[PDB]
Amino acid sequence: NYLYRLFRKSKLKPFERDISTEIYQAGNKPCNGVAGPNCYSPLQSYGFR
Amino acid sequence: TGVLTESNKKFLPFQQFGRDIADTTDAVRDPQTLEILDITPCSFGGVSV
Amino acid sequence: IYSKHTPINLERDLPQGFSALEPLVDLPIGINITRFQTLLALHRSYL
Ligand SMILES: *[C@@H]1O[C@H](CO)[C@@H](O)[C@H](O)[C@H]1NC(C)=O
Ligand SMILES: *[C@@H]1O[C@H](CO)[C@@H](O)[C@H](O)[C@H]1NC(C)=O
Repeated sequence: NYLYRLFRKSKLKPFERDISTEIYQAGNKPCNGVAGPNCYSPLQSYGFR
Repeated sequence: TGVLTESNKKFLPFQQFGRDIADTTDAVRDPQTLEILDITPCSFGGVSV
Repeated sequence: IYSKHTPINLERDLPQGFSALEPLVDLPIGINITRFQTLLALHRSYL
């Protein structure tokens, strides 16, 4: 249930919250909001056991 | 440590603390009673024997 | 938010001189603000 932002274009500022669930472009190719090669979701969950 | 006296300084409503020419506080505005107390250092001087 | 009200004659709306803006309302929001827009009032016509 606990997720972190693995990927973002720039570092955040102090006391700023980012909740935008938009795709990140990790490569030269645009991703157009759809996952695929070199296009990953920014939010990943922790494996707490 | 100082003497608290009545003041004739027209503080603005937002303003609380005070200061002087050399950025040394000359007065304080008390929260409990909204009055301005001028702060003056206690009497002192040099002793020559 | 800082504000000031200054009566002006029939001249350039932004006048000369100094009118310092008193700290009016310091809102504890903590949100991201990058764009803004002004709100106007309109009266219904009834015609
Ligand atoms: C207590 O402090 C408030 C301001 O923080 C003031 O408005 C109020 O009059 C005070 N009450 C008494 C009983 O002094
Ligand atoms: C506020 O949002 C814009 C776009 O929605 C973003 O680019 C900007 O970095 C945000 N502000 C902060 C301080 O992160």
